[PDB]
Amino acid sequence: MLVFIDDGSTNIKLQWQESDGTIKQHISPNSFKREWAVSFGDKKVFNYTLNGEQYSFDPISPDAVVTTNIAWQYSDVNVVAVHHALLTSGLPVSEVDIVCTLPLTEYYDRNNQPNTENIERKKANFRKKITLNGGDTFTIKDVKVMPESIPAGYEVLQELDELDSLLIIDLGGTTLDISQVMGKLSGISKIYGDSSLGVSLVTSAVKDALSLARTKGSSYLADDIIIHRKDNNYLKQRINDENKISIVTEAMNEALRKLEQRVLNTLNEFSGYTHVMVIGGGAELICDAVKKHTQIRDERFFKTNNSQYDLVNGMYLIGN
Amino acid sequence: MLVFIDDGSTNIKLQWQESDGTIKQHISPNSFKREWAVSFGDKKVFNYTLNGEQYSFDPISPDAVVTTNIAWQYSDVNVVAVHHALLTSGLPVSEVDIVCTLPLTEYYDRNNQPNTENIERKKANFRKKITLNGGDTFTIKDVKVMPESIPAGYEVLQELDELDSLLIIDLGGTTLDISQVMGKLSGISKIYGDSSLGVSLVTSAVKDALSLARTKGSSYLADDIIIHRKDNNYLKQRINDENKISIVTEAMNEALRKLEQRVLNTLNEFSGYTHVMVIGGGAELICDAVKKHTQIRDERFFKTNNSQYDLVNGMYLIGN
Amino acid sequence: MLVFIDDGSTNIKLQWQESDGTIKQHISPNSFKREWAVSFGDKKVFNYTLNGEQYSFDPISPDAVVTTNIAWQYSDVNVVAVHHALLTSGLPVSEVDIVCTLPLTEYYDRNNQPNTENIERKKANFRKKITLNGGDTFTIKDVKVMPESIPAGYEVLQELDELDSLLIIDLGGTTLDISQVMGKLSGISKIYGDSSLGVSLVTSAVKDALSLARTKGSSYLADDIIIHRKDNNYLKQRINDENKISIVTEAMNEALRKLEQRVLNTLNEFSGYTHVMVIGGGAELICDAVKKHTQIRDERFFKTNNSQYDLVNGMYLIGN
Ligand SMILES: Nc1ncnc2c1ncn2[C@@H]1O[C@H](COP(=O)(O)OP(=O)(O)NP(=O)(O)O)[C@@H](O)[C@H]1O
Ligand SMILES: Nc1ncnc2c1ncn2[C@@H]1O[C@H](COP(=O)(O)OP(=O)(O)NP(=O)(O)O)[C@@H](O)[C@H]1O
Ligand SMILES: Nc1ncnc2c1ncn2[C@@H]1O[C@H](COP(=O)(O)OP(=O)(O)NP(=O)(O)O)[C@@H](O)[C@H]1O
Ligand SMILES: [Mg+2]
Ligand SMILES: [Mg+2]
Ligand SMILES: [Mg+2]
Repeated sequence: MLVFIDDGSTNIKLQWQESDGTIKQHISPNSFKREWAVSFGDKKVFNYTLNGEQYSFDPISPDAVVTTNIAWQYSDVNVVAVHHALLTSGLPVSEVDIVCTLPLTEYYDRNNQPNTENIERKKANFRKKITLNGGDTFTIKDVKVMPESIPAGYEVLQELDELDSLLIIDLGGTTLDISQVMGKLSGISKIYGDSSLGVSLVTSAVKDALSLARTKGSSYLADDIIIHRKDNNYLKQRINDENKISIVTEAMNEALRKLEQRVLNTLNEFSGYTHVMVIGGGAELICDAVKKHTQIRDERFFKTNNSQYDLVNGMYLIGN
Repeated sequence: MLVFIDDGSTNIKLQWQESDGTIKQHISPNSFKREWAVSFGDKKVFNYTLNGEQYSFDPISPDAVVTTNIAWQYSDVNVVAVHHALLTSGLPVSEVDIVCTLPLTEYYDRNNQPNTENIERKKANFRKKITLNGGDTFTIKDVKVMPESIPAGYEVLQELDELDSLLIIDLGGTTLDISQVMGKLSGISKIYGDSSLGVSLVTSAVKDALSLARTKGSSYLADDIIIHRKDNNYLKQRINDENKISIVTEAMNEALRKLEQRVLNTLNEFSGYTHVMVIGGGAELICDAVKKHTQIRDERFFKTNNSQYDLVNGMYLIGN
Repeated sequence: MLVFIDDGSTNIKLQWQESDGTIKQHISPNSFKREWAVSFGDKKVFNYTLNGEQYSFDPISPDAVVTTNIAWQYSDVNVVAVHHALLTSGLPVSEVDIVCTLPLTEYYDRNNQPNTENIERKKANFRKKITLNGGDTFTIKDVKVMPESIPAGYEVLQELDELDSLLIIDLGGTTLDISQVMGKLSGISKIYGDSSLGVSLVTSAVKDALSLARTKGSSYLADDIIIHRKDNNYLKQRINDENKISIVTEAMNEALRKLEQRVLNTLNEFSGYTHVMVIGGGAELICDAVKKHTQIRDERFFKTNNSQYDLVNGMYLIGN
């Protein structure tokens, strides 16, 4: 079994092919607290131990570990998150080989050549031993690494002359990863990583607002509100203090404007790209402003209906 | 192995003969940035170090080194460019002897005798030591120099009486090299070099227009647009701002007219030539206006289908 | 009040005259993070808001905004930086008229005539409204623009015949600005701007080394190490990992050699200058190599003891 694991700070995305050749996808939010959870009734809890420390998957706790940083790539929580994603995917527990991911600036030196040091640090992290309480964990056999952003442009780069270049803008929870890549993947003009520019800018602001509105929860719940920002009834069902909905929506709106302006300023630093692609969960939030800011003709702008999965799908199309 | 290397500012042209006596040609655009490039996927990158400075072949970057000047003949970038051309030719890495080129006014004193000082400066440049990242470079053994322009007239000069004289007009990226040479190469009436009159006049203008049209790229991409100027669909695929194609084409057209007028005025300064030849990548742009301006009878006008290679082919026919 | 503001990417330099006619100078490093700072004890913090975004002056944070680019000339951060310089100058908050600066290639078209479009874009940037937290900002009334490099040669150009020409080499954090100007400022032979050739080449390399040496800081701290490169005790007090001082000094030394070679190659493109001047913070790093490379006689080489202020002083001597 070979499983493609785009292991992002916010969500693990999995893609893999079944025995009968059908392709499956699974997403798994990285919300874990440093304590075992308690099972009541029909609730199956996932309690893990790694290096003498206990964790549980907990989607609602305000004490869920905040994972919005570079260190997380090689962290213990990462290993828990990836095992948990495997254990909730529907695949039978087993040995597996995996292809995981690194941020551009971790995967590449300033010359756009692999940073074998960091690439190996990544592979070694998945050697850490982990226990699931009252159950068996998958065993992680062979580990290979790919860069983030770039693999998502695979299909599009195929029908692109080697003179054209595609700007792939990957906005995740922690990091803005930008790459400019020549047609047929014949070259890489430029990479760029900003690990202080993520949707967490918004997540963090929404989380604080929710707490003020007496809806104290995890980063995940805050993201859940960002995802449903356009649904006033959803907002009204989730947010406890009915009198403070505008505090959440406006806090969200201001951080979104900040997100936008910061992202657009970053684009000003690229030039000569003929095509523009926007991928990641953040794509939904910035795609209009990007298309507009780049004056790229409609046909040269690329945005899928499942932006969060663009990367892991590309990893699959390439490496499976 | 003896390789003929017309090492121009814009493109290295190579010609050499295989073991089984077949003649090969290779061209290699001189687009390099002072930074290593990043390999993603199946992209083989060429990262070099010369005198503690790093370079990569980069065809698209707007920061590619602009090489349109005389200094480049003896520069470090030249050495990188020549090694890169060798490494992309398909010849197995090795020792080689090479015959390279100098512009007329560098190769010759005012008396049309070799400028041994400059000729030696040229040979010594190729002694500079260079490293390819994760690979071996060719070793450059014996270096001999020839002048530009003149060698291209070799075949034609053969069937020409010693009384006739051939005007060889070499228009490159940086330099207009003109020579008037007597039949059987029995003499040189006159040389002329203008290093401020090149196709870069047009390249530069196209590059600026492309940037305004949000297609920020290298001089090479700009040349690529000049090469495909007659192909409206190519223009439409490459130029991002569909609303500003005329800005590129008109900027190109005006600089072309300037190129023409400047070249024609230069011709007025030669006299008594019985035959006219036009060589170089620039030949395509000026040949009609030349033929017309010189009132030379059709049979005495010389223009090949591969004008960019006329010189290196002549170097080969002469010295191989 | 009329204040001269050479607003560079790295440092704002201010010069202005007091009521009693005495001339004052102030420098202000452009180190700002996109977050308000926290005041503890006797620390006065400067927290600003511009267009719904928050900033603070922060000299040490590794997350200080990196401002080494052309866009910064018309950016929001620029406006914050200039207001902050005013607020730390010692001038009482007020209305002021200011004379600011543009890089040569922004201030001038290819013909060496004002680029009124860019010049107006510059003036309009300072119309952006900004708030200081718990305090009043200066109001910026009338704005006029001058080019960089040139104004610094004012005094020297005065005692220079109109036949002599002065090469003014302005090396800043982002840009190498070179101008060749005829005596009595009677003409401008040539301008040149390279916004990829700045001391940031070195700053960036020192910053990375400092991080490896567990002294993670801002670009400003890195510059602070470059300024004190000759002081081994300063280096030892600032750099935390005592075992890795050579990594910083050697990384600095290699980038300096790169800086030098790149600057010298640029000079090869000017000719006919009778006098050479070197200004800017970068002057300290390149002046020896310049003087040597240009073979200019000692008396015709110009270098002040306060190279960083040459330009703003010249703006003052001219326009006050
Ligand atoms: N449909 C949606 N609409 C709006 N926002 C969304 C949507 N789906 C996900 N997001 C946001 O996008 C973020 C997750 O993006 P994702 O691309 O999965 O990050 P990641 O890859 O896990 N993190 P990183 O390590 O930075 O790449 C969350 O913070 C969500 O708030
Ligand atoms: N088929 C073509 N049609 C029109 N222009 C062309 C064509 N091929 C090349 N060119 C132009 O010709 C230039 C390259 O000419 P080339 O003769 O290879 O220069 P070079 O020898 O490298 N430079 P120099 O050092 O001045 O001799 C480029 O700037 C192209 O824009
Ligand atoms: N005494 C010194 N010795 C060596 N380097 C210095 C010294 N003072 C300043 N510098 C360097 O010079 C740079 C600042 O130069 P400065 O001329 O103030 O740039 P700027 O005008 O703000 N930027 P630009 O927009 O490119 O003109 C810093 O990066 C410092 O590292
Ligand atoms: Mg991601
Ligand atoms: Mg040539
Ligand atoms: Mg400056």
